[PDB]
Amino acid sequence: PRSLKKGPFIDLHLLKKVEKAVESGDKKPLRTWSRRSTIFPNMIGLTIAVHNGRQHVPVFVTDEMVGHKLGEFAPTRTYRGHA
Amino acid sequence: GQKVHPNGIRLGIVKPWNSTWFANTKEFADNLDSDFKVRQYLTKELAKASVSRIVIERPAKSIRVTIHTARPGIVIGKKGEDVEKLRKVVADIAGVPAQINIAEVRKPELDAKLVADSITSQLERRVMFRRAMKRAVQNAMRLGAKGIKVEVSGRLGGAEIARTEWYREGRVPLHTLRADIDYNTSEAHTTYGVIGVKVWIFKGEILG
Amino acid sequence: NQYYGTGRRKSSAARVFIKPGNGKIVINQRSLEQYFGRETARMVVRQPLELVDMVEKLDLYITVKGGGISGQAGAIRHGITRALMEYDESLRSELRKAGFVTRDARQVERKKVGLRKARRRPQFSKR
Amino acid sequence: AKQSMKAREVKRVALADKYFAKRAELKAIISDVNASDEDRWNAVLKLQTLPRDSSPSRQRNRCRQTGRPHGFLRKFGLSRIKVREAAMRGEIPGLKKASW
Amino acid sequence: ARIAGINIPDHKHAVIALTSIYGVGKTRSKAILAAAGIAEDVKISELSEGQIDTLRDEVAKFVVEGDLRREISMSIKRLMDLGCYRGLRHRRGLPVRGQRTKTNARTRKGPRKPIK
Amino acid sequence: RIRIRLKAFDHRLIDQATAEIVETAKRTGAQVRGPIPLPTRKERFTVLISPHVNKDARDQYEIRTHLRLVDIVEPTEKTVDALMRLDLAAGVDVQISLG
Amino acid sequence: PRRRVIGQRKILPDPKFGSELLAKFVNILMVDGKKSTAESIVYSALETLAQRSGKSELEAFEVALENVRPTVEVKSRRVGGSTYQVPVEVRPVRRNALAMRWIVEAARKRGDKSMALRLANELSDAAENKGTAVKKREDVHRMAEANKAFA
RNA sequence: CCGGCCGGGAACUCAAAGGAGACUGCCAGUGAUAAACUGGAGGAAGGUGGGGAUGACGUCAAGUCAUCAUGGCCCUUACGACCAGGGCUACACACGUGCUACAAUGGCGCAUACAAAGAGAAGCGACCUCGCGAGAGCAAGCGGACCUCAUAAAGUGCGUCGUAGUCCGGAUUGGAGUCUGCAACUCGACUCCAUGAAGUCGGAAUCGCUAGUAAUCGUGGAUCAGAAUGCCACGGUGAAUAC
Ligand SMILES: [Mg+2]
Ligand SMILES: [Mg+2]
Ligand SMILES: [Mg+2]
Ligand SMILES: [Mg+2]
Ligand SMILES: [Mg+2]
Ligand SMILES: [Mg+2]
Ligand SMILES: [Mg+2]
Ligand SMILES: [Mg+2]
Ligand SMILES: [Mg+2]
Ligand SMILES: [Mg+2]
Ligand SMILES: [Mg+2]
Ligand SMILES: [Mg+2]
Ligand SMILES: [Mg+2]
Ligand SMILES: [Mg+2]
Ligand SMILES: [Mg+2]
Ligand SMILES: [Mg+2]
Ligand SMILES: [Mg+2]
Ligand SMILES: [Mg+2]
Ligand SMILES: [Mg+2]
Ligand SMILES: [Mg+2]
Ligand SMILES: [Mg+2]
Ligand SMILES: [Mg+2]
Ligand SMILES: [Mg+2]
Ligand SMILES: [Mg+2]
Repeated sequence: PRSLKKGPFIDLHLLKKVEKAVESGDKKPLRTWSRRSTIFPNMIGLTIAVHNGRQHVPVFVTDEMVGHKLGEFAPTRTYRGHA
Repeated sequence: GQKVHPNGIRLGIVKPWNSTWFANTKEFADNLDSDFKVRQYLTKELAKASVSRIVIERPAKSIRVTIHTARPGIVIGKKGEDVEKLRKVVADIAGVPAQINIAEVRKPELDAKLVADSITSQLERRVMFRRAMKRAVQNAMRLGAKGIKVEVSGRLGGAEIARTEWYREGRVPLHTLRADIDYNTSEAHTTYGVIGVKVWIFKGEILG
Repeated sequence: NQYYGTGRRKSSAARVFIKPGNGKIVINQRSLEQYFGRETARMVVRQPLELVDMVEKLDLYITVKGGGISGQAGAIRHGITRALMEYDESLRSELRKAGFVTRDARQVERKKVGLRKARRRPQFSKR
Repeated sequence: AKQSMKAREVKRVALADKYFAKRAELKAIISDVNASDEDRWNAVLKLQTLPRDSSPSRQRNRCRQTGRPHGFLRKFGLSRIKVREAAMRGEIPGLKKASW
Repeated sequence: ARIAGINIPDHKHAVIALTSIYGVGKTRSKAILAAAGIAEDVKISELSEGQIDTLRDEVAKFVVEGDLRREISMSIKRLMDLGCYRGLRHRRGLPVRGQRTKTNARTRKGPRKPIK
Repeated sequence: RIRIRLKAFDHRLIDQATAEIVETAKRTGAQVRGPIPLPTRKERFTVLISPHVNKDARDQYEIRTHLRLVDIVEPTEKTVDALMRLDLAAGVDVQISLG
Repeated sequence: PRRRVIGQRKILPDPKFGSELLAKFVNILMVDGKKSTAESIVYSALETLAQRSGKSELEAFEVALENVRPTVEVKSRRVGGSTYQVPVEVRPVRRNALAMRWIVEAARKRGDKSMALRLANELSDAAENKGTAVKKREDVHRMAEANKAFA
């Protein structure tokens, strides 16, 4: 995990996107390629469709997704089984 | 991949290094980059001149180059002209006050760099390859050579299957470490592919 | 007035001083029993001593460095025999038949390329 | 290697030499423990706007005569093949074959 | 010789026999007896009756046998139902900590299944 | 005391420079402390000699570095300055010092 | 080897008794290079080994070694149809080195709490003609007399 | 100041330049007056002293057009070029090479002896100060036989656990962390704490090794921001056996 004297990591653009989302008040799906940004508690109650290498898959952030990262809900491989 | 390069196993024994300079581990690679480019442009410029052994000896913030050659008469040009016209583009690459001196090489038939360049320029102009081998094998023995071996390698005569052929006269030891083995290699760029030349010349055994 | 010896082993080298006295023993400023914890290593420094009659004639003073338990103990042995001869020149014939005046020059063989050790080649399998 | 892999390398040395004292300042604002989180929130969002090729841990060592990204040696700058060729001629002072 | 809602063995020593509790190891049991004031090489049998009393007041502050089996089962089932990467690996029997699953995944998958 | 180190890759050209640097101030000065040798770094290497796939076929190289020491205890007026104008051969960096 | 012969190298006597063969049972007992923790099981062997016997410390071992010395062994010539197991008179050194190998072998295989207690339940019985090292002398001497036909 | 640190001393070790020595040369004996071989007086070394490098003519249309170079052909708003995320880390499964184990010749705790070879400037980073710890803070010392990396471990002294899936084994997952790094979800190493799998020496078959070898136990280095059970290098302990 990232150090705690450094603090959390987030992109500067997605922080401006979610702020502009809540201040305007939309439920539009925000598509962002920031799987490496940690979710902030203002992002709760929004649809933020984080990319998985192939497309954009939506994430509606509930409470328990704060200290996680956005890539954990956008699966990047695909697998059904061998036979 | 069977034979060692005969120069490298002789470098501490009877043969010198071409670059005798000091550095630390800081600036060793920057000097080594510096030494490669100044030999690279001196090859392209003096490819009509008979330069054989460029020696980069750089003591105390200046570079010195002894050009070993069969003729200074094109390497100097006019007396003090091409020694100076090449120097100002030698002090461009290195970054030190350059000094391109000259030591002349007599007897051009006894040089493995020049025999590599006197066979390749005949292979370049479509001669019969087996004649061009035999001039070098016979000319060294008149000039007092204890042994020669030449070899052309790869797509001889134009035919589709490549091969390799060689000749030998006198004696050329290789396992004797104290053998005065002159040895170098050239590159023939013909219309059907690449031909390679190797030449061994033995003079004697430099006693210790 | 003193007598000196030199001995060597694998990576060991000892400095043996000899004075006449009680038969007093000092090994790196320390006693015979304090230094060598191993009884076999306590023995092998006394191997020329039981060979000849000099367990009481001479004192022996040791400063050994480098090597190991049996390394330094074989370094001290070859040096005492060098000093048994540095005194007498007569005991050389019994010490030669003991094999004590010969430095056993078995040095450690280096690791080589394509090998896991000095001689252990890796596990070959044809398929 | 490719000409577009040597030229891709050169600007990574150029861009990282330009923004050296500016990327190093934003680390010491976070390497300071005894500073304010009204500054340690300003350093951590500012370093994303600096380019990715500005980081000194982004550029990769290559052989200086061919551009090979493996077999590297730092004392020569070259890969394993080109040190060997220049040794056997003699342009590397001291470098000969060893045996012990 | 009965500590913390289980039975702890009789003829084992002080710090060893406490490690039968789901929730202590060799280190945390040294924290029990150095705080309480008992030597560490006596058994749990022939401890006096004024000694087993206070020893659980050292144990009760830790999150132990029933209090610790539930929060691990609450932790893993919380990873299940969000849809995170970790819980996908907890509901598919494939390991979580980054390890290679091309070969040597023989703990989370069980021993070898033949092809049928 | 005045220190003079010499680092050189050649093993006889540094022996060729010590009867060059003593013979500059032996005339002018006295109590030259002497040509003290130091141990030798043997900086070794290993590469691969095949271009594609032969891991066991290799060459072991090395570069050895030679060290000496020339120590002048007290200079005269004419000791270091005659030594100062001189310049030694290639493959050597000298390190003159005081302290 | 096909060509030539080497003899022997010197084997250092001990600090303890002044024997060549005391160094030769610790070398068969030594595993993984440890002469320190092997020469001390041998020293803690002979203490309880002379105690039950009532003999000298070294002389009690030399009698337990006697009842396990092989005298006829079968080697393989294998020039006929199958392998012929041909019985041979044994040289006096292989009488001793095979015996010490069998006493070290049994003491690995017991279930006591020490090594020296697994060992002293074997060198006690090897002078008392029961155990496992005497089962190996008599299973070699069972194969050596069922092959007495061949010469 | 009980510590070569410090008068001083050039002995000894050690360092590294030059000379010395080993040649079946002197001894008997076998053999064709030969070449040679067997045993030996000597000697630090005996008969190729020990290790390395050194790979003849050619074989396999052996390997690499992706280190590089190059005949030919093919591509040219794309088979070229720049970017962000993803992938090279996937897993019903199959084989090759390793590390750790299955314990008492051992585990833990405590005291305590003994090395060699190496690297170091955008580098290694004493002591002091905190922190359960990896680390952090302040910050000397060294371009280095000066300074640091650096504490060798197996061993020995004492003490315990006494044959159980165990005070053996350490996988695996839960919650906390530290660090390098724009950035540790995919997909890093390390710390502390909780959990404590399989495993009790392995069918047929198969491999390495002739002496400082095997076995064993540590240690360095190169690639490198970080990331070695791999690769290369080093010493300590140190066998069995060859009719
Ligand atoms: Mg070769
Ligand atoms: Mg030869
Ligand atoms: Mg080893
Ligand atoms: Mg391999
Ligand atoms: Mg197989
Ligand atoms: Mg190109
Ligand atoms: Mg990199
Ligand atoms: Mg427990
Ligand atoms: Mg003799
Ligand atoms: Mg002899
Ligand atoms: Mg083919
Ligand atoms: Mg192929
Ligand atoms: Mg290809
Ligand atoms: Mg990319
Ligand atoms: Mg891969
Ligand atoms: Mg299999
Ligand atoms: Mg354990
Ligand atoms: Mg124990
Ligand atoms: Mg502390
Ligand atoms: Mg089980
Ligand atoms: Mg643990
Ligand atoms: Mg058992
Ligand atoms: Mg490293
Ligand atoms: Mg690293």
